[PDB]
Amino acid sequence: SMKIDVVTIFPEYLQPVGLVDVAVHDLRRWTHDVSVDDSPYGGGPGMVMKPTVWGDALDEICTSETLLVVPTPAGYPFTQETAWQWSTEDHLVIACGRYEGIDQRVADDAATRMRVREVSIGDYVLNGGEAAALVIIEAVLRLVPGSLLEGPSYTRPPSWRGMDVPPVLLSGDHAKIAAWRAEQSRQRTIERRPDLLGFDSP
Amino acid sequence: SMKIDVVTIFPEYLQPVRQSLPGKAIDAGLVDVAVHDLRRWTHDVHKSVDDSPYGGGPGMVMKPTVWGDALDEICTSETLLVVPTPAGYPFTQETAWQWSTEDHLVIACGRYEGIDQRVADDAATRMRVREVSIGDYVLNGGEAAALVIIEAVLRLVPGVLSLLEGPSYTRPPSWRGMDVPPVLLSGDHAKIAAWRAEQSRQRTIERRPDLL
Ligand SMILES: CC(C)N1CCN(Cc2ccc(Cn3ccc4ccc(-c5n[nH]c(N)c5C#N)cc43)cc2)CC1
Ligand SMILES: CC(C)N1CCN(Cc2ccc(Cn3ccc4ccc(-c5n[nH]c(N)c5C#N)cc43)cc2)CC1
Repeated sequence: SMKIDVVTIFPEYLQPVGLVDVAVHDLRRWTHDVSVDDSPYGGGPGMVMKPTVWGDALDEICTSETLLVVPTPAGYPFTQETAWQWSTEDHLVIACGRYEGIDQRVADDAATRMRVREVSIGDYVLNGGEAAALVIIEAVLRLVPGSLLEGPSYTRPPSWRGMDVPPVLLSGDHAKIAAWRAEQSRQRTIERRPDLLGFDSP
Repeated sequence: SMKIDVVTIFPEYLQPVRQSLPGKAIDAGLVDVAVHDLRRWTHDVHKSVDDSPYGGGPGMVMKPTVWGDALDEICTSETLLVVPTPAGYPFTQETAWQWSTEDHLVIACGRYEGIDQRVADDAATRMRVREVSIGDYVLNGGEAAALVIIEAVLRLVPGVLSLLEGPSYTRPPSWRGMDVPPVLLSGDHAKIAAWRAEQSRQRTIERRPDLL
């Protein structure tokens, strides 16, 4: 059983969402002035989300048992191992940042009370944490109770536009099929992800 | 000026993209994102998009005939066809930069075990095709990957949307017993830059030693 709370200033973005429930919260619900961001101390372009409103939101939503997940391009990598680890958690809270990110003290303060994980879903830049939250939720939820790249897959018809399904796949020879699929997998891995086999990246 | 077509059996999943597009960019004709239900191209009354895998095994494979028709209609020779797949080449910021100058992206979202390989192979004989993965985790299908790709690419298109960055701070200067690092308030901007560089170095070593 898992509860996931997502906190964001763009709740509309999270709409692509019995053993698990997901709730989306508008961060602005915790403001009292009639501004969630300001210029960074030390200078630089763009804006930083103030810790104040985040603190109030997380105070209400989180407990000491919560795993606080904070997407950030500067995070530890989020991988399938991470997804397995998080799949048995009772409560994930995903704090989605915007602008140039969230004041570091939010994560620091939270860590005095609960476990906090700053993670990145990949080596590219997004405009905010929301798309990352969707990826994280999908990867985690498909593992909730109740190495090499996959090779190519085929289905009917056996000939299409003059392109044949590899004849071994029609042979019914399980061992030959297993061996061919292993070869395709190791072949694809060397070409596309040599790092997975401990080789230099292109 | 970019057109993105997305093909998926879950068009409602692509709602956030439409949500994040500024009216100014659309009205300026800088971007157009269209989402297409793959079932529009099915052949049968049951609107079938999947079938059992040759060679056996669990799961299902998306049908080449349906996908072939969809891509035939939507793609041209100038299209960059993007196919998310857990077996893809890595999608990185370099990829996003390259794709940000394209006239036409088509993103083919798979489900189940993926798409019959002949779809991409056939397409590759008359347009540029890119099978890519957005990270080392497993999703249910290509839609969440498409959301990530679209955002990373479009934010590099003017006015449409190394080391790790260290921590950032803003007001108030003191909060829950934690002061902003005094160096940031020092007015010594060479020192501030050096402090930020060291923070970046330390964070990269701790979180991403692979980048070093
Ligand atoms: C890699 C560094 C060297 N460069 C790049 C980052 N630059 C700063 C910068 C630029 C934009 C944003 C937008 N933003 C706001 C909140 C937020 C949360 C997650 C993500 C996010 N992006 N990519 C991922 N894999 C993410 C995850 N998970 C992005 C977010 C935040 C921060 C600085 C330079
Ligand atoms: C990774 C393999 C070694 N093992 C794992 C589990 N099985 C493979 C398997 C499992 C689920 C799916 C679901 N699926 C259908 C279409 C599709 C497109 C993209 C993605 C996707 N997942 N992760 C990414 N970074 C992606 C991207 N981009 C996933 C997709 C497709 C394939 C078998 C083996």
